[PDB]
Amino acid sequence: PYIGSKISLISKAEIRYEGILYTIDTENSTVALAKVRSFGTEDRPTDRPIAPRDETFEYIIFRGSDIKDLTVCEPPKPIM
Repeated sequence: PYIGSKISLISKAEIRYEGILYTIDTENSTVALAKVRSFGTEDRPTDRPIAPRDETFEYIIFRGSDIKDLTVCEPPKPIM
């Protein structure tokens, strides 16, 4: 559970990924992802409810201009 803003980003190859957004460089439109992974139940339907203990290995920064689609689920700041 928790961590960051859950979004789905589609890269230039029209490939979708779900993760938690960490930072976005508005100048180059570059998206900084960290711990991109699905969120909710492991290989088990939570036989033991999982707490936020997760580490970042799959993280990646995208060129931004190479994004096909940015769909967000939760807006951190409604007022910018």
